[PDB]
Amino acid sequence: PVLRSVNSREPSQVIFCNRSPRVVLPVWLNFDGEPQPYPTLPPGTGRRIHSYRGHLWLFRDAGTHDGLLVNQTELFVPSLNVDGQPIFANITLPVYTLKERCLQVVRSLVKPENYRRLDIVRSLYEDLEDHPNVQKDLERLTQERIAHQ
Amino acid sequence: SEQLKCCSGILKEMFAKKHAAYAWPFYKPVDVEALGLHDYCDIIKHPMDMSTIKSKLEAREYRDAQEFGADVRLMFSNCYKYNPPDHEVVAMARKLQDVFEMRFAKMPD
Amino acid sequence: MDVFLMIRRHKTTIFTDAKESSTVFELKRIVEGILKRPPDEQRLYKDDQLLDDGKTLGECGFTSQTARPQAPATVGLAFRADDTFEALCIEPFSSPPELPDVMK
Amino acid sequence: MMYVKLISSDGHEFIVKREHALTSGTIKAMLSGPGQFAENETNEVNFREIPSHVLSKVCMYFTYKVRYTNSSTEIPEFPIAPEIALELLMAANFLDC
Repeated sequence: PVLRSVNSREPSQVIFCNRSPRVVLPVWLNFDGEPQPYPTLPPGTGRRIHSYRGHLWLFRDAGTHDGLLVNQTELFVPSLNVDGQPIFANITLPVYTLKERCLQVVRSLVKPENYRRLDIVRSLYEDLEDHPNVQKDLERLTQERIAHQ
Repeated sequence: SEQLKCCSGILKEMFAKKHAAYAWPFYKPVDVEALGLHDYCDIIKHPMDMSTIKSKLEAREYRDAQEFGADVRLMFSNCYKYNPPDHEVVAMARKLQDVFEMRFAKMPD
Repeated sequence: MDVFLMIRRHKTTIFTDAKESSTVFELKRIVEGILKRPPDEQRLYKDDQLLDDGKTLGECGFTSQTARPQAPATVGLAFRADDTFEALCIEPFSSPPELPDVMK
Repeated sequence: MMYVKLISSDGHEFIVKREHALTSGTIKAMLSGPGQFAENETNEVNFREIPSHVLSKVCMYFTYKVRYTNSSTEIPEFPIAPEIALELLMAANFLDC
């Protein structure tokens, strides 16, 4: 695909900072662009990570696969270290829409087997069931990258 | 003394741009956190990292060229000890050691 | 930073932000803006305790910590009519239903 | 800053900075008034459906969203008690926000 890591084989020292209240799963997109999980950061914590130039990164709630921002954006790709200075990846909550935020919370109180039993519009059962999905987000993001002329 | 100025020549060589495709894991100390290695410092009792050797060299800290060679080999040895033989960084260590051994062999005395 | 507030009288409720260093009078001057009443004819309370017109919002106990966008602090409001301030009445919001059984 | 009045089902009035209320796709339409001609602009929107306890929590969202969207400060969690969750979802759904 378009959305994959380039096998540059050129190291870059990065810092992952989890400035979210969530447990963060960093997700590496391998050379074929298939998402590979890496070890989670607890909220607040930061950690160095040895990565390489042109390696595509993405960060999700480890528990729920909610999307998170890195440097106020969707994806993270380190440049080359300028004079061996580390690249910084600041991970934060996005401003979710109130609708999505509500969905997050209700998913957290209700087993999928019981979405149907909730006293609410038939449309919302479909939204609830539409769990945060890395794969799906990749397709939306890949169409966004082809629509940049 | 004239040897430790050759020793410096060898380390210079190893840092050179041509070697970099295989030399690069060894340039700076092993960052155990960055690499996610919980056991490295337990298994490797005395690490060494080419930059530390440059450090020890410029402070005239090696009594002779034998002692310099020992750290270079230690650095590689540590790599060989920590990793399985089929590992990629082992391949790279070997190639860099090829450079070192050849130049270290041809020093005069 | 700024403090984020709900200013509440009877069944009206105003969402407005302000500075920690900004004062109570300056806050009455916002309410004037909205509801068209002079700061003279306004009293502001934290909880059930009247606020000095000169005291800063920070001094009154409104911090960035206590008065967040997502969780704004409540200022009480009273109005004079007929040459006396009314008692400070704030209508409570509706109650939510008991949590569903699937929600437990 | 202009303002708007938002009236709940139980006749609570919530006055919020106009720009904040625009956060709602639904309210953007109602205040912008009908059509191409943006004549017929009112300051007020009634909600037959949404009770005070939901609409207040909605308005808190507007504040939060405006404050924090495009912000370079650290973003906090928008909190939702279990009791509001359902109603608030329906609300959020209806308001397109």
